[PDB]
Amino acid sequence: RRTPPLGPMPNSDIDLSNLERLEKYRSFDRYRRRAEQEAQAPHWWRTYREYFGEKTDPKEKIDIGLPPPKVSRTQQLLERKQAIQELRANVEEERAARLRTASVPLDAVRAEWERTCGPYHKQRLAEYYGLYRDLFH
Amino acid sequence: VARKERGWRTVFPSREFWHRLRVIRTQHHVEALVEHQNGKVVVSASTREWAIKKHLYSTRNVVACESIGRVLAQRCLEAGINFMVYQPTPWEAASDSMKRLQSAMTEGGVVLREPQRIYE
Amino acid sequence: EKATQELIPIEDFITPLKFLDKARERPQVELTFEETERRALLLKKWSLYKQQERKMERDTIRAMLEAQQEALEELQLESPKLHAEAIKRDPNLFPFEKEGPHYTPPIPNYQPPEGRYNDITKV
Amino acid sequence: YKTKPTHGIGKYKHLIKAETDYEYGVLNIHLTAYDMTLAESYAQYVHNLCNSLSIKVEESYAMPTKTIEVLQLQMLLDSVLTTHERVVQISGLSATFAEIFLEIIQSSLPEGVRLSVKEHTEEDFKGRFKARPEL
Amino acid sequence: SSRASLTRVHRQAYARLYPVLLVKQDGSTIHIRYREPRRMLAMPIDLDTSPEERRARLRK
Amino acid sequence: SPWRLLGALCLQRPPVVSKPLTPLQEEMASLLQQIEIERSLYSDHELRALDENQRLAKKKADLAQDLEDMWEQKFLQFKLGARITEADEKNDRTSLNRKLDRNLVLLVREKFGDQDVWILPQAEWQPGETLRGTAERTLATLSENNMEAKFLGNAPCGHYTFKFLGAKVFFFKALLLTGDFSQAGNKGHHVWVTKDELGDYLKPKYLAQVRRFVSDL
RNA sequence: AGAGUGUAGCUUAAACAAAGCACCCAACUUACACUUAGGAGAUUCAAUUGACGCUCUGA
Repeated sequence: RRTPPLGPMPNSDIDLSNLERLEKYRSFDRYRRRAEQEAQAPHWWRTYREYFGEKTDPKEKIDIGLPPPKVSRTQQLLERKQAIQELRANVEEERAARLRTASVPLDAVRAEWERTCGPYHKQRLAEYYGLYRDLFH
Repeated sequence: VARKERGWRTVFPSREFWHRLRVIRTQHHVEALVEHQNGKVVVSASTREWAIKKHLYSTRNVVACESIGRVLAQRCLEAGINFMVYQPTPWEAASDSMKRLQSAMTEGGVVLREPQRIYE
Repeated sequence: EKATQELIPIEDFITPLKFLDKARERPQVELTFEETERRALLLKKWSLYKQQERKMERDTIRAMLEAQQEALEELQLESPKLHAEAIKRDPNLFPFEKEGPHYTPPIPNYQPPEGRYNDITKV
Repeated sequence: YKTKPTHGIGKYKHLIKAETDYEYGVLNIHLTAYDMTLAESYAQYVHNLCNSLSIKVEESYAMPTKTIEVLQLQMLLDSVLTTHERVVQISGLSATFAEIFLEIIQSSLPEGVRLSVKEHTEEDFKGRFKARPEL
Repeated sequence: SSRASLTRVHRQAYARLYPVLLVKQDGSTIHIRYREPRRMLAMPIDLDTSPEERRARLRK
Repeated sequence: SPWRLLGALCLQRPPVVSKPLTPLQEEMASLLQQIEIERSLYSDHELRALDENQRLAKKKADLAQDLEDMWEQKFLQFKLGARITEADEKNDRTSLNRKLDRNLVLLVREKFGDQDVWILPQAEWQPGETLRGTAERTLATLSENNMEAKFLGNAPCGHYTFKFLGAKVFFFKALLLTGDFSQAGNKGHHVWVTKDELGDYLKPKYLAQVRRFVSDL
């Protein structure tokens, strides 16, 4: 006996009438990337995710907090381009990179990180440790 | 004492861990993610960030790799993650970039070997 | 007939027996820092040059292709048989023979000395 | 399982290979030149641009090289030279596309080269094996 | 054009191959890398069917 | 609906001499020569040279140089061919000698009742004939000398129209294998020319489409 | 002269930013391919609205 498939079966978008024209997986890493994105995509058949995943609600997570500042993205990217092109125009960074001896100030990196986008990483860490679900339900 | 998912011996990623390191280097940038077996990230690092990119010449060289390694080790031993696991391919492990990356991490104070589960 | 015919060895993929002598070896002059820097800069500049070359090649070939296809579709719309006639192949266009350019053009009146040639090959 | 809609989800053999005009048979391309390195570089460029154009390429191989001795008899003088031969096999090139293909090849052709393009014949394939005299 | 000419010798354990000129029967000149530092080789001619022409070119 | 259909041939003469390399190209060529002599292995020349130098060193306590000197003197004696011809570039614009490094194409002096135009040769097509037929008809008509223009394709390469009533010319491509410049006195001023001064010469916008179509290289 | 359009070649990507893919040089490979180590790239100007570039439609 047979039954129709509920959802669109995999490997159905490809055409097999034409096979040699098609591009092939020439790298395990390409295949792996495809596989990971497929796995993170949802599916109609039963899968590992709907057994061993927390089953977060589909609705939004309410947070009436401090919104971001209104930063002028145009001049922000302009200053960033000025900075990167000045760095590229600098002269010693070439030898530094091509001899593998350079470094970076950890303190400055930490300060700029916690100023710019630290809070998002800290929110991620908090929701991992379970502070939010336990405090604010 | 926790249980780690023992099994999957047939498939390449061995999920018998608690905190895994996944490194993705593209032809434009390089990122390193420390996540749980749940597939959910616990901490991240990426050359895409302006704080790290302003100080650097190229986002893809061995210098960038080892710098991301050092920064990620800093973040890890800040977040208490002193032990973690890494499943590289043969060439990915033989590469000098990832070798120097894991060396930087070890000297930063994080070992890429996870303790053996206890239960008697 | 059913025997697996052997293939004539290629003398380019066979290092002469008289290439392994240790008497040939030359002293290797260690390279200078500035010279190696020059080499690397040269390599990256030439890589940029070659990618620009292939960029303009892509542009040229794409323009030629799209123009040819415009002409083809116009001819198809106008004459519904001459486009098929053009799509037809032709055997005289398959066998071609051509030479490469020369360091200098041929001399008008130049005769070489009197000599002969003889080919030498092995099985 | 067969009865259920999940049947046939794992099969791959139909994906992988099993083992008139505007349809050009297998064509061969000979490249004869005195410079083995020039010949190899030109063949490599051809193979790379073919892969870029997504045109099929069966195989590329070297024909047996040959050395010729030239001697001038004014007094007796001698000299020798070598000649190397590369070969490529292609197929599936469209009619109008072959025009620009060959044109770009001729244009980028460097000095010290002689290129022939013909239909693949059993003669070429049998000219590679040792000329066994026993037969 | 001619762009893929200048290249690295795609081979290991290669002897000295120095640049040298090669002249064909028409006087056309090309480059070839050759063992010893020559400056030019030249291609001669041997045989045509004309007997009187052969004799004339032998005289002259 | 007064229509008219024309076929035309465009022969592209390839250059016989290599294009003069860029200074970067020549510098990297010298660098490649350096790397090649550095990585290279011994040859018979180096063998005999070093061995006979050591023989002389031994005999002092107890030729290759001559050959290379003779070769240098023979090279200095011999004279090479000409690359560029300053005179022929001006007074012999209708010649091959002016430019041997880049590809060439011709142009004919054509006249029409509505507008006199400097354009590429063409001819009128009739039903019992192929466009390639018209192409070889045009070349056999306008050649007037010993030269063969071999084709390289059957597909159409250019399409260009103009109204007064309607005329539509289709361009095919071809290869130039042989060519001379006999019958120098001609009504149609045939002149082998390159894309740069071709564009400088001729006006039309269909012709500008020809410009962008033809490969510069 | 009028209509449409407009992120590096592709992508209805756009906060924590210009991301991923495509591509190029070198090495191994007969070559390709994989792989390693390196290389360049952009949302035209003023506030989604206008004005600089592109195609099409007429002479």
